[PDB]
Amino acid sequence: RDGKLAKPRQLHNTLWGMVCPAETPEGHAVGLVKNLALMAYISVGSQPS
Amino acid sequence: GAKKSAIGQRIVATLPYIKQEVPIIIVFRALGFVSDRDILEHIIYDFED
Amino acid sequence: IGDKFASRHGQKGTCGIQYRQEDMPFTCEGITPDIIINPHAIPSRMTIGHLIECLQGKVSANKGEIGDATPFNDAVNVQKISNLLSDYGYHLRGNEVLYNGFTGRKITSQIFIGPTYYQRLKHMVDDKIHSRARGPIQILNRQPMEGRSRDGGLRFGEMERDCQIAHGAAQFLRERLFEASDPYQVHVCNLCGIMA
Amino acid sequence: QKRITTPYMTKYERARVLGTRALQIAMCAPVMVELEGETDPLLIAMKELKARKIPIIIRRYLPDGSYEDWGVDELIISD
Amino acid sequence: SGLELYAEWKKILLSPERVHEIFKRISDEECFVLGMEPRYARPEWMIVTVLPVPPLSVRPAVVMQGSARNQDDLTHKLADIVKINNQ
Amino acid sequence: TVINNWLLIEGHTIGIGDSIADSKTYQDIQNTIKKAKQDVIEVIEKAHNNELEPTPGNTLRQTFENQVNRILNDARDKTGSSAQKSLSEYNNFKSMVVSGAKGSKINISQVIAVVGQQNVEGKRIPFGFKHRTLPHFIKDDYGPESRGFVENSYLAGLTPTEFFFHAMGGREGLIDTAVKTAETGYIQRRLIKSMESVMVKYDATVRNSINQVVQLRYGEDGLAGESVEFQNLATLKPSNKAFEKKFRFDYTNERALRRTLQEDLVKDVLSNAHIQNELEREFERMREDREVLRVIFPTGDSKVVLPCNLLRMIWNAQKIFHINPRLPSDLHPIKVVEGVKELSKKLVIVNGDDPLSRQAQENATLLFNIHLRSTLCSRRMAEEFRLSGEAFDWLLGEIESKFNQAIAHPGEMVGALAAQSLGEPATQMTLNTFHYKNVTLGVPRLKELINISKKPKTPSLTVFLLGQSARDAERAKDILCRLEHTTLRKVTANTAIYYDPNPQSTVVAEDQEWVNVYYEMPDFDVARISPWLLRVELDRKHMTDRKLTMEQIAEKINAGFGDDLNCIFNDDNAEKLVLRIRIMNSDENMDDDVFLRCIESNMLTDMTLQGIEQISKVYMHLPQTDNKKKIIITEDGEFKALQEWILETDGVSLMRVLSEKDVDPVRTTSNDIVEIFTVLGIEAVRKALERELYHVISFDGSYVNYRHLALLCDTMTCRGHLMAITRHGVNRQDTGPLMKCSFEETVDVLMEA
Amino acid sequence: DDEEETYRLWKIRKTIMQLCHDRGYLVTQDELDQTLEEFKAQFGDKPSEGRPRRTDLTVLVAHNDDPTDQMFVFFPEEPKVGIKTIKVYCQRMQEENITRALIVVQQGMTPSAKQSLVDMAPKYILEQFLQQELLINITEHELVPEHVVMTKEEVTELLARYKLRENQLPRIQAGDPVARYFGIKRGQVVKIIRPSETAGRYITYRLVQ
Amino acid sequence: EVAYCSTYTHCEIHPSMILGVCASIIPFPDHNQSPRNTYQSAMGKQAMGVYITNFHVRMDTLAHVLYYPQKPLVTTRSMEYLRFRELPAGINSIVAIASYTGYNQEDSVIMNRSAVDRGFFRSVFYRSYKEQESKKGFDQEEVFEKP
Ligand SMILES: [Zn+2]
Repeated sequence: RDGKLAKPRQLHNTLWGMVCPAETPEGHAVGLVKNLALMAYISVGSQPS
Repeated sequence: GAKKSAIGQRIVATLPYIKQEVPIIIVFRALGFVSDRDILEHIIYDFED
Repeated sequence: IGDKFASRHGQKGTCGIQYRQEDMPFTCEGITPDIIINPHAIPSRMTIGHLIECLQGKVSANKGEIGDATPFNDAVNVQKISNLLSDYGYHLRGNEVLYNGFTGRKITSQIFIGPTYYQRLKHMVDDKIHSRARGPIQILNRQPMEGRSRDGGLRFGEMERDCQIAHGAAQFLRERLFEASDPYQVHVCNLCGIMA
Repeated sequence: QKRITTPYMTKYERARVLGTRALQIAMCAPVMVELEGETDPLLIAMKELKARKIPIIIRRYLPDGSYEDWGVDELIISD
Repeated sequence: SGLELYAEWKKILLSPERVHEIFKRISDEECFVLGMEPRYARPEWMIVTVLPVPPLSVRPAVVMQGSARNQDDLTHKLADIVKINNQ
Repeated sequence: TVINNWLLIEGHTIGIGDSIADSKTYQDIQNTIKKAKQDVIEVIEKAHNNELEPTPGNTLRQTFENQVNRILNDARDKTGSSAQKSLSEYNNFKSMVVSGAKGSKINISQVIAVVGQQNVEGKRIPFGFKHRTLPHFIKDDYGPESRGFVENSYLAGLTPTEFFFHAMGGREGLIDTAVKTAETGYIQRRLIKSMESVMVKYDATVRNSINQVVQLRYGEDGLAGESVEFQNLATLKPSNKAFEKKFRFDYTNERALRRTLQEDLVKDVLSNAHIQNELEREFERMREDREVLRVIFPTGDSKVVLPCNLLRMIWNAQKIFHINPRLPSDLHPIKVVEGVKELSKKLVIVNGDDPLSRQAQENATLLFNIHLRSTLCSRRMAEEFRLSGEAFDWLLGEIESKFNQAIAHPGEMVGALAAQSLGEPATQMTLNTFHYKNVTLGVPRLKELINISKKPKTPSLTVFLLGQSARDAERAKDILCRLEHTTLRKVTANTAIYYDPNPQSTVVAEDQEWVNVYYEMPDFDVARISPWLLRVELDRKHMTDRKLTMEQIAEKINAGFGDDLNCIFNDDNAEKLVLRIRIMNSDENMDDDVFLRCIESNMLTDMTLQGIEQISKVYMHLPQTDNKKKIIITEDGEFKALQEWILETDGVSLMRVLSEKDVDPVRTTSNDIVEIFTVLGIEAVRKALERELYHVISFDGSYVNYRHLALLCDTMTCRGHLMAITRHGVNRQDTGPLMKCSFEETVDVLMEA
Repeated sequence: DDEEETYRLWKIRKTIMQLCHDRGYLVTQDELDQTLEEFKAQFGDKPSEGRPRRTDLTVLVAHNDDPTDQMFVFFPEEPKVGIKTIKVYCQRMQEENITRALIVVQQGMTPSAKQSLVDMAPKYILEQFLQQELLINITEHELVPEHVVMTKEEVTELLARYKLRENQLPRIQAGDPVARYFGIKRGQVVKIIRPSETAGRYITYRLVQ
Repeated sequence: EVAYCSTYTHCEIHPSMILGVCASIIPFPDHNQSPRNTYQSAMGKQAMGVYITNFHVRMDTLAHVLYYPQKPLVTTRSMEYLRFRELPAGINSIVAIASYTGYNQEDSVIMNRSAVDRGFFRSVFYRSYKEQESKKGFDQEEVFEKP
């Protein structure tokens, strides 16, 4: 949490529907706990053969 | 800049399970491909630039 | 009096007094408001969506249908929702004329009233309240501990041990720090400073 | 003697005195001005200060080590 | 080294008793020169011969509500020394 | 209670009815927004066509930004003007702002106008997706709305693209609320240990625990800061002609005196020179006073925080005694002059008869006293206030009661109180002052001051140009570069090591023409010529600013390695200014080619063509603000500001920087404390730190009375060495073991004790 | 430039004189005001290939109050400093029989030489100022308050009024630039008088250690 | 039209599905300030309401049901997806933005004693307590009995 800089917490533009922008906790965990948007779907994993 | 010998801007590669940093050409040679030409085309594909 | 209640638009507020139906502002058809949120809170924070849902809920209540407020519906500019409210007979923009309950005289400015969803936060005063006086003490260090009733008191930490020096109040500091937490008298030898 | 200290009472000596005089009255001490419908030790004693009559003398130790000793009557009531 | 000091002019661990003896011979004036004040501090006083045992209060006995008397941990240290010291 | 009852009979309520606006304004605002889209599109084409010009001391990309940010910022404000104008006298939003209880003029704008540009890190939402800001836009898009401007107002609602941007813009605020929360007690908790026990001991010497005198009289004036209010001095600013005209009590007009004063005094004032002399000496004392004040407050501020407010008191007195201002006076003018002296003898911060204790009282109250003399002066009292005798008496008495009562109370913990008072704004200031080059302020800068860590984010020394040079940038610019460090890399155009066995070999003919001139007098070429030699090209555009001369380059290159390097300058007129440098001809008379490659690198790096090495960048801004304009007392006796170039530079080397000619060595100071101690001494550090803290608590608009400022800036610089006062800095201290058992070494210090 | 060296030297000397007038050594206002062109006329166009000799800038003056005590400024012609050269000056001083003297070391000195200056600890006290430092009159810079010095007698009176043991007084270390410029020594109180806004002039007396 | 582009490969299903399972309970989020919406998702992690429908057999510590949870009159279209007309977390209140006696200043709501008496926001605070019989002692048994 306490790296002096706050690079990761700032919302990067690549969270367009990947993460809900509004939902961020307030405290020592600011912008380091994010919640998924309603339609995301993390890949389960396949074999590329 | 310090010293680092006459050579400067040297590509250098840390690797897994080593002690001191290893010069890159050496690692390539050690994997093999001793011919200095082979090492060059394996990195820079076109010699035109 | 004290329990947090909060709307869906970011405004959180504990109750300050409760009053009975008779001594509360009343509409001219008898509709006394069950919650009277302050006007000052909305400006600086700009939740001008709480006031739009206040208008739409009134439109929805008189037209009997759940009113949709999808983030972007295009069929809900503030004006279009308002013109529907006007037919039912209210001020196109939500205001209604209320009358002071205690005196009966019409409050000059027309109060904005309406229906808005309110969520009752879990936090309650009973959980928060703590009080202590001659309370249970830990025998090993003789400084206050906690038994039943939340009798573990607050702590005079260094920050508040320092406003007291600034105010210049030594005796409160001596009382809060010594008398209040660990008052002991020990008999000491004078020639040697060892205990007796 | 040579009093070098200010004539006026200090903001904090009007507090320890009002309080000290009060523990005396509560403990049954004699009073030094008329008290009418008044049973509260601080009100009985804040009244005495108004009249410059409390029985106490204030040892203002100077920084070097000498105790100048002004008395309630001489000190000017700052309030 | 760790708990023992060995002196080589011939290299031997230094006896606490012997070092205690040396400090017993130590001059008060020299101790004042050393900077220690003799009245409240003596080099001879420094070596430990009698272990102060703190009073029962500083090492209280926690009976956990009638289960039994769990001994305070510090008591354990005092206890081992006694068993070993006696033997 | 009464105004709450009035709210019951009237009420206040904000409603959607107040966030809607008249169609004229709703369309009028659109037209201003349409213009932005048009104008921004002009900037894009002008740059897209390369027509756009570069700007002084700025990169082209930055210029696009400086220009686009201008067009967008006006648009928020202009659409801002039309919106506020429409709200009536009943709009609820407006009443809350005008009262000041809640809301802001910008808030009203965001709810009826244009939310305005959204930004992250003091820029526009950055390209995060390769060359785009969100997927929907096409690549390389510099459109204002796409980059971050959220044109839609809150009532209209934000399109999905802008909603995301607005969130990014808020995230930084929620990231700040957490950075602000932790530093809440950091500064005071450390400082209080250092100002733990300064008290105003009974003889007023503010003294620490050992009884050492940190400040001789509290705050230098002896007045505790609660009863002191800001007043206008009234004599420093006025012109010399005025100073006589306003205060003088001329005994010449007679008729004027007739209207102003009762006749009985009138004849005597004409009659007694002794009365008249006091008046002339009186004005004379003030003439002397203006002179002292002019130096004491040099810039021209007239605001002081001196004690009892004479102006209000005169007014109050006018009412209590019911003076009527249209009729003649009863106060003998002389009564005033003696009366003022009588007050002056009575008000005493210090009370010692001997000299050394009589000098100090004069020093301490010089400002208040000069004010008493200016405000209560008779010419003025007789004319402007027209007070009467019974009333003058209440006034002198009252000034004395307040002044005597303002003295600080002995036994006050002034030290502990000062540390907390400074801490409150320390929390208020911004996280790093990127925005309001970069200035570091807030709790990070306040930290650099609390524990003296030399390294700063922006070590910088302002430079005040000595004189004639500042008026004309041409002299200024050369000096500006003269200080700046420059080396071959900056002016180098190209380097080479072609092999030339003989001078006439001349692998390149262009070199041959002047090579022939060198070959015409090939002195020492007889020893040899490098078979392989280095040829160096440079570009005049870089050279021109430096106003560099090849001869200079040549002498210095020669001056260093030695004759081992030999070069002949190319013709200056020749566009391809080149330096052909070869190793010592006797050396030609380890491989030289390889030696040259190393030589080239070292040479390129350490040329030190001109200027002190550490300073790396100099920016020059003429100061539009009155903050640093040279302010001179003019011949007629006036304060006026002269606009003169000032050179702000990074790095710190005061000795040489001050050493350089035309750098006024009187007003040029570092922004860094360590440098000041080393070259100007501890006493300068004490005046400098006050300036450093004052800059920090001025950005807010906050005020802290000087009293608190001096004590932190004197306790710290007290034992003679700057002391870090972070827990580590004062961790070493003169304290009893119980006091030094206060910090983690409790077991160890005591055993030693 | 050689002309630059003249410019630099003129200035170094110019301030050097002022120090003495301030330190209480007797100096003519004319000498303090000698203009650079006058300096050129007096000493020559350039030390290098010119009349200035890097020597003769050296001067001896005595307190305006007392002619018996004199101080000799020595600008070593040698840019680097060798102790023997100082010893030569020391011998010159032994003849002068005046203890006070100063050395304008141009750049650097043998470490042994510095100890050697301490070696004559109470003999012919001499002080070293780096040439660079003397270029600018620190006492005229804005942040520097106008330090003044006190006689031993005044020190006693000050202690009495405030009943202060000297250790309690605020402390200024001798090495600091201002002290050397006023030639301070341990145990001597230099008062500092400064304008301050709340009052007017607050004069803070600081002892040295 | 004068298209920003003509090569669009993919178009989004509805843009209001870029918001999660607790900012979809908020209507008009764009109209409100963004920090206020974040604060409200935090407040939602606080509001009570019926937890799950087997409240009667579950027995967790600290669980509060509410007497009359009501579906909101103004509903975001995507609330249905998250079972909210089955497990609502509050009651529509005739709220009235006004300044009355003063007790409503600084984020304080006045409230009707009569309505909190007809059931508005009545709740039960279940708190489970568990004691385990221990036979740790060789002879020590924590049996269950009426002392
Ligand atoms: Zn004893």
